[PDB]
Amino acid sequence: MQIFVKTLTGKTITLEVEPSDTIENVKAKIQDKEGIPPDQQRLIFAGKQLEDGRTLSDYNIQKESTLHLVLRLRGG
Amino acid sequence: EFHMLDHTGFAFPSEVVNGRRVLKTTDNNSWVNVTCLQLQFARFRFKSAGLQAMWESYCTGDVAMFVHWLYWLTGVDKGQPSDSENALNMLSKYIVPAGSVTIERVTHDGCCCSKRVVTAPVVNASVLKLGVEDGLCPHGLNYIDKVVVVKGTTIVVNVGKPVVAPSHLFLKGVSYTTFLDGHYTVFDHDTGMVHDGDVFVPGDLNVSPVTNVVVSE
Ligand SMILES: [Zn+2]
Repeated sequence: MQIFVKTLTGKTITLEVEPSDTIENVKAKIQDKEGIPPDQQRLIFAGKQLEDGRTLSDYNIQKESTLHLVLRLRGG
Repeated sequence: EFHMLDHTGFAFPSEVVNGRRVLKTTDNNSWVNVTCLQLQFARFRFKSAGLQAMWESYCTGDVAMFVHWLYWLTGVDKGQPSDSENALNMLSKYIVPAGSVTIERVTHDGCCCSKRVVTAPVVNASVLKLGVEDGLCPHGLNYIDKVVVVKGTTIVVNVGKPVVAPSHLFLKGVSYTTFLDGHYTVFDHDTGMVHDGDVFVPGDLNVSPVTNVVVSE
């Protein structure tokens, strides 16, 4: 199915995913399209940060869902 | 296994500044300092008695075990800089919920509209009263997501880059984590002063790039 990701520049990309795809797998797909390394990605859906090891189905992410990408900050 | 591990390396020199436990800026630990500051500003407690004891110890100046646990939970190595908003999101499920936020998802003309109540200690939403744009509706217009109700104490974490804005445009809060690039600090609303490591310097919210806010009804 198709979901939508709001990128760092505010533009919307389409991902091809299944309900059983892991957040790691979704991050790998954003990496292919945006060049953002998975360990630098934070994905927000319905005010929640999505966790690695869980799947899109666990958060009830259905087709035409929009995820929010937020780049990891390095604060020292 | 966390309890087996040496914590002595994480015993960062700390102080009390305006009644708040704060760490001396060393070993790229500003992310630890502002994470822990917002936990105090929000007055959050942990579900686990073992975690809550580690937290109480941190606040009374025995910091090593709770600081180590933060590094350990987040997968960060001593001396590496990191992300307070990530740390706070990973901390959320360990914290006893003490409030709620209602998020309105609407179009300017009202083509499509909804409200949902979120009851997590850490909620990811715009730190601006006016909200952020977030995805297209079936009818074919872009949705605005904004916080419109605050019950108890939640930490709102911005969905986006640090936000620079005239202070009146931010959600009303007691404390504002700011990021300069990087280096984290906390704007104290009450005093209008800034927690920067273990010192209290003057600051201006209007030029502070805000990443998260403690909101309280
Ligand atoms: Zn619509």
